[PDB]
Amino acid sequence: AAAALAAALAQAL
Repeated sequence: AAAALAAALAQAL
C-alpha cells in the first residue's frame, strides 16, 4: 500500500 500511494502522489504532483 505504501508503494501504491507513494507512486500515486508522485504522479499527481
